[PDB]
Amino acid sequence: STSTFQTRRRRLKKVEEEENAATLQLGQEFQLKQINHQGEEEELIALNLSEARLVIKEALVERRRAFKRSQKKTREKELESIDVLLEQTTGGNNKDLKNTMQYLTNFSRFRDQETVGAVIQLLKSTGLHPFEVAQLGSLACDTADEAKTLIPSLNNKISDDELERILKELSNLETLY
Amino acid sequence: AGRAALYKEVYNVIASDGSYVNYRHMALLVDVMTTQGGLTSVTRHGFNRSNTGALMRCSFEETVEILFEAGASAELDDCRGVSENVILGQMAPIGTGAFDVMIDEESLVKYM
Amino acid sequence: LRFGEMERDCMIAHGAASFLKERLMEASDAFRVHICGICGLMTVIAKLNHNQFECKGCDNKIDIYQIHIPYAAKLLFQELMAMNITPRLYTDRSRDF
Amino acid sequence: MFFIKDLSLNITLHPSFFGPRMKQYLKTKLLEEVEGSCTGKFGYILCVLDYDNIDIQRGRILPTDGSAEFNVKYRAVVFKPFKGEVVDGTVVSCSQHGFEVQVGPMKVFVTKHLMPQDLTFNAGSNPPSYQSSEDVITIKSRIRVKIEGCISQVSSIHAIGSIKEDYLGAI
Amino acid sequence: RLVKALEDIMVHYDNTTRNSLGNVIQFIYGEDGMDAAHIEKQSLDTIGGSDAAFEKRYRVDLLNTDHTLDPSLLESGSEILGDLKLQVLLDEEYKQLVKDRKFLREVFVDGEANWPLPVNIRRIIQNAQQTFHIDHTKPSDLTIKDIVLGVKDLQENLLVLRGKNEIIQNAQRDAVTLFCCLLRSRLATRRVLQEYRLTKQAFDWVLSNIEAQFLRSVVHPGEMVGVLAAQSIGEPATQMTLKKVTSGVPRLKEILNVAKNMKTPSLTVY
Amino acid sequence: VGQQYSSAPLRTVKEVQFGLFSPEEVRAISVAKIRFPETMDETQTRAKIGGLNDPRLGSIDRNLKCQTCQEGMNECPGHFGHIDLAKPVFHVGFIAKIKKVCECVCMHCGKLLLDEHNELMRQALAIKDSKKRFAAIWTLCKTKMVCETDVPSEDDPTQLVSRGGCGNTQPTIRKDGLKLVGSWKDEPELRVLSTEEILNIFKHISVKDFTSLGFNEVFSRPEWMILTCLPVPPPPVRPSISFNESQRGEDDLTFKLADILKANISLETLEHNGAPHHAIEEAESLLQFHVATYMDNDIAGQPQALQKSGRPVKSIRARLKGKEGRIRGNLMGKRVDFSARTVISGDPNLELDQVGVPKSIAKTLTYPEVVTPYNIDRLTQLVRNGPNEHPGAKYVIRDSGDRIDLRYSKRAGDIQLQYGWKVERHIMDNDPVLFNRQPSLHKMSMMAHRVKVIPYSTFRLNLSVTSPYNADFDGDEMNLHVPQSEETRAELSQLCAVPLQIVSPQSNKPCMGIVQDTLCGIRKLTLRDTFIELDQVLNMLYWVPDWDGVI
Amino acid sequence: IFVYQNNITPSAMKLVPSIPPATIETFNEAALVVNITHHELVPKHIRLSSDEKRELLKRYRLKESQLPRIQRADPVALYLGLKRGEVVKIIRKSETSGRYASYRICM
Amino acid sequence: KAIPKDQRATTPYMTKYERARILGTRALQISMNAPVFVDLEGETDPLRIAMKELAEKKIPLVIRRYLPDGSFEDWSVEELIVDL
DNA sequence: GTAGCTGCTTTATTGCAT
RNA sequence: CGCAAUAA
DNA sequence: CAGCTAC
Ligand SMILES: [Mg+2]
Ligand SMILES: [Zn+2]
Ligand SMILES: [Zn+2]
Ligand SMILES: [Zn+2]
Repeated sequence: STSTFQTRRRRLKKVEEEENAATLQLGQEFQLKQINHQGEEEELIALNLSEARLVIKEALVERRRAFKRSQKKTREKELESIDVLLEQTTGGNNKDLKNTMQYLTNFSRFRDQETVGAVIQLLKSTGLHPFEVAQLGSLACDTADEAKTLIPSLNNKISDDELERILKELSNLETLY
Repeated sequence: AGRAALYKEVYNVIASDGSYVNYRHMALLVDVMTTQGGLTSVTRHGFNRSNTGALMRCSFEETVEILFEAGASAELDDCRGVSENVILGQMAPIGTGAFDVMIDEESLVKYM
Repeated sequence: LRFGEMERDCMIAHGAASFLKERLMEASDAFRVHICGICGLMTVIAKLNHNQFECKGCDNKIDIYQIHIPYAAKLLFQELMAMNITPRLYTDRSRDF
Repeated sequence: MFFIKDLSLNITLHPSFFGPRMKQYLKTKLLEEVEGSCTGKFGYILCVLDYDNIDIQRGRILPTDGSAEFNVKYRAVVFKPFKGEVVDGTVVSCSQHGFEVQVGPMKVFVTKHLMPQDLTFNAGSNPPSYQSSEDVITIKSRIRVKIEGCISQVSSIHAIGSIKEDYLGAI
Repeated sequence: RLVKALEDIMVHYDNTTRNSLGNVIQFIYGEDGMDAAHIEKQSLDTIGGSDAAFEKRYRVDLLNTDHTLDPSLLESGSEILGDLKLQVLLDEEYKQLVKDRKFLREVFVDGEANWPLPVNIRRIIQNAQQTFHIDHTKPSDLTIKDIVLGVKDLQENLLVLRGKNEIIQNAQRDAVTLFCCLLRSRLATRRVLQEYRLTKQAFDWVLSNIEAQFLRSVVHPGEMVGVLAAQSIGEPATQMTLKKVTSGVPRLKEILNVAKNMKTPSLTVY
Repeated sequence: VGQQYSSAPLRTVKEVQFGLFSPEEVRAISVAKIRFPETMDETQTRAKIGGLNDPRLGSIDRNLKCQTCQEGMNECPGHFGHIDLAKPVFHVGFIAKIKKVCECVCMHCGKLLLDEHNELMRQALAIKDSKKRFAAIWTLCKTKMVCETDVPSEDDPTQLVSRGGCGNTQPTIRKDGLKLVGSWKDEPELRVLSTEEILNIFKHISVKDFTSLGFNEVFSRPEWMILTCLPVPPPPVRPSISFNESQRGEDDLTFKLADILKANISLETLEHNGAPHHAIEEAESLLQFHVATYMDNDIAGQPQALQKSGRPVKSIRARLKGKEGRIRGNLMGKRVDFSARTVISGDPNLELDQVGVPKSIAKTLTYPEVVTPYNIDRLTQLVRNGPNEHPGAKYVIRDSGDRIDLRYSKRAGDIQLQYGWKVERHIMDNDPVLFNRQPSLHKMSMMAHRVKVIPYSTFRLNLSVTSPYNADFDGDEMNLHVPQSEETRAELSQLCAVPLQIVSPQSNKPCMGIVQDTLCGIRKLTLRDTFIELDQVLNMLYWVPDWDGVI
Repeated sequence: IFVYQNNITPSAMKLVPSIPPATIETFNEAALVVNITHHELVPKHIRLSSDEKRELLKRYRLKESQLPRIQRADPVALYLGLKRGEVVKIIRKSETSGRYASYRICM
Repeated sequence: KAIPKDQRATTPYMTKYERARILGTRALQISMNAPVFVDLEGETDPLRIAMKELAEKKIPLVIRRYLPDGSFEDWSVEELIVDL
């Protein structure tokens, strides 16, 4: 198993375990208020597809680098470029991350660490409890309704027109393929 | 001044016999009894009823009774006591185990 | 042979920690039991084969530690339980100090 | 939806590996156990970010046999679905009871009952399928579902999703 | 009983004596922080003896032809006589050796001068003696300033409690104090040069050892004193096979119990 | 040490939380209902009935089963069960307190008889100490027997302020056997306080009132001192003793429960059947008995409830009672392995720290050494050497937690050792050992000696090391303990080695010295009058091992 | 302070703690014929400021309890008139090293 | 908390237990085929080796001195003076 | 002023009986 | 299991 | 049978 910087004290009675509903009722282990290694308080880290593909790709690569500093002593085109970085710095028995990079690489809504840069700076100016932010990002939407429905937590956190503009700005930055 | 006498006596006792004991000991004991407040008998009536752990006081005279009212008063034991670990099978925080040991990765490379 | 109290005392005086613990354990009882990380108990229906761990009533399969203590210990406890007293076993202190 | 949670892990190392390239074997094994894991409270553990700055701190020695216990503090990326969570993925298998769509490392399944009625299960189809008046759903066909419920099993989380509400079909 | 009564009492790394509650029982184990095994009966000469004889022995007068160190002892003998800046230390010293006299006679009302004390300063010298084949004839080579100062230094190092603040450092002085007297007793200018002729070398050696040997005689945080001391008493308690006052085994019992009506009551009024 | 790899993590106990069982937790935990009294015999058919004994609990007959939990016998700790009493019964040991509590709270309502309104009471509610608080509390409100509704506040004795109601009088309670009775006071009105009644009054006691009176909201609720559900310890706490096959062996406790059970069933079959009302309370007092005894059988109200044979019956309390019992008996001091004992006899030929161990024993005791390229040879020799020649060994254990028995294994003269393998070998000369002579009342009672294998059956220790053991040879014996882990011996050899104990930290003086012969002789050898000539002064020099070779 | 001769009334005394801040003590005449402090056996003690005390404490990494105590009615205790909290430093002689610093909080 | 490698008060020398233990601990590991940090000049005994590793202060271990309050200090075999 | 309570040195060795 | 011995 | 707390 594995632990987490968050020593919740067990008082014999193991009962209060809510339920998970996209009513921003994420299991305690994901409050918009979690603890950083430095013992610091840090906002929940919601990662939206494609913005994830980069986080992985990058760290997954840079690993390959320090995995060799110790050796002296295009859509379907990235499918192949990833199978590489994988069968080099992964385990291979981690068949998931293989599947995750597939899905992640495929349904990605971007490409640039710049595009995904402004994407973030954009959504990041609402006050939306990180899980929303991520959703509005990795989900293709048209009306403010498609959103307010597939992302029910919203509802009263923005005037349709706004979430509309923001929804438009997305159908743009949204790099081609 | 009480201590003084308590010690004075304990001393004169081991002394009338000829035998020699070094202050420190009788002193320590004479103290253990003295600190707390007044006189604390080295008996189930005295010391073995003070705020020490439960399991400890448990291994001496009142045992079961002591235990019974341990869970009765939801007591908590530090397992700081000698006896404590002994009962548990762990290294007691005593001499050899009054501290920890660690492989310091660093020095473990500076050495080669 | 027996390593009764008298003998213990001596070792505790010597400071021979490990050794003492070793006489008490390896050369005697020494048993490995499981616990509900929550209600400090023996319950844990451990199947050390399929890994499954449960402890329903507390309902788990997640927070479970295994500990090494004397068989005369598991016993001391079970006996207290049969007399209806909860001897909780916690793998980490909280009360601090 | 996908998160980056800060975890730790206590691995016991045998005195054997108390070499110079220890810091390494610690890491190395961390990954052998973490990456690819799965818990109901952390969900799917996918990747350890920032390889070079993993904290090992001073590990202590377990009295009775050298074995040192280090508390590897770290950070990685994960994803564990939720109920009422909407995500889309590639369909995989399909049957008279529904079809299963693969959202990431996970797999969500849809019941013949959780979809619309004007969608029937085509039997004599190859490969198997479901058909609407204007639609056709099978294998590589991309859907977008609503995760109704989750069930954390072994080392793999599963869920059931519906495509009955609005805006939840093919694409 | 004494066992279970003091099991958990051990010396902590701070040099304090406590139990399973951290309850201080003795801030410095044995009011001195020394390991029993490193102690031998020494004698504080600076205490017993006539007022006359005392002065004789430890008094140094660089302003007198009959009370000055005869130049046959110190090498810089004659060139010292009269030296007023030196007689300031010689009087600064002799004044101390007397605060000592009064001090000891204020703790040991008795007059008993033989007590258990770490570091055998007695032998430590004897060794130095025949280790440098020093002859009771030739002159020294120690400035009066050499001696009196190196002594004042020796002290500074006999660290029992280490601490970095006031309170603590204060304890240091406390915990040591007595040993010192003994030290200043066996290391007075006269004694050093007249009684045991020491070269500058011999001295620097004796000094060094007194230290390093002292620092060994400290207690080791980890010593389960309680149990130790516990046994140390109930040991010669078994060897008891038995002025007409309740004494011996029953007596001890009577005590450890905190019993009301003790067989013998007595009460000595002076 | 318990065999079988456990994937679960591994920690050491840090805290011990003492509490009382909730009549529901008991259920939660329980894996067996336990309704039948009988041991089993599914119609004499040897096995077990879902009644008592493995109605799922642990098992016997060397059979894995244990509700799939497998493991069988060694490895499967106990599996608790329970049993539903008909009516509430006290707790033989808590009776003392359940009483003292009622005198502090009122029946009918359930609140204290002393509010922060009374001042002597406040001071009590201030004394932080779960025991001393509940000590003073009781001392105070055991007097007032009127659960008042109004009292003169912290203002004027002219303005009687209000609080909880019901001022009903409270009976002074007294103990009788296993029940509480109290008079309500023209003239007395004595009545028996029914457990069902007390139980309730307690349940309705304030949550913050619990607290004030040395109790805990989560671990020890007063309302728990009264037993509803009964935890039924599994086999290994009350093991059988089956003689071969068709013979019994049931433990003492296993009967007490059996009793408790029977006595219980009788009650229920009277409450849902011919219930002569108070001819039933005449049988409810029986359950309060057995379940009293099952835990404690050394009360004041004599009736010992002897098992048919006038034999007492060991209550659980009796199993823990000091000396010879679990705590002081099996935990504070156990019997050990790797230990020997014989007759000690002096010998002026072994340096202080040595200790002669008879070859007989060097072959009995062993030391587990780990195959290392530093001795991969020395061991293969011992291993093949067999366990009969002296320098040998008797066991080789491989990584695969399996032991080869060097004296039968059709491979004795074989075996290629594997780096990491453990080869238990014979004690050889110079293995540190803890050698001592009881009664051990000195730190010096036990010490570490260098082992020296020697013929003839006796521990042959040096003389000078004799007075610290308080020993002599008028037929005295001694104990010898063989260390086991590398780090172990290290502790003996570095802190326990005889050469160390030489100066006693209880008299700041040596505790060993020269005695007897060597003493009496070192005097005659001294004397001005004593002279020795060449031949001798030569042999004598030779005897001193460290002779510089300079006549 | 109030030096009663043979006694005070159980009615009287019941008004000593009724006017705080200010506090009052009662001493028997005969009980003060000789000073106990003067006794060969008794070492002089001393009070501590809420500074010196809060110091001592922090300097030994101690909690309040862990400290050795002296009875509220202890002979010496009243001589200096302590308070459930104040600390006394006892400096006495020692056959192991001249002096020895020891403290006693008051209960 | 912890405590800075500076400001520590504990004895600069190794307790007889620390040493006694250190050796044991190391020996134990040595005996378990751990890495050897000195030239086993013929030496084939662990606790023998340890005494050697420890005399060239080439032991990679750290003693964690705890205090009656919980706070602790950290010393390395290297640092600690081995007088005894 | 009367009543109720808990402990008794350490190991070991043997006979015993139901 | 309880008794009785007996060693030092 | 104390020696001492509890009633
Ligand atoms: Mg004898
Ligand atoms: Zn549980
Ligand atoms: Zn089982
Ligand atoms: Zn009421």
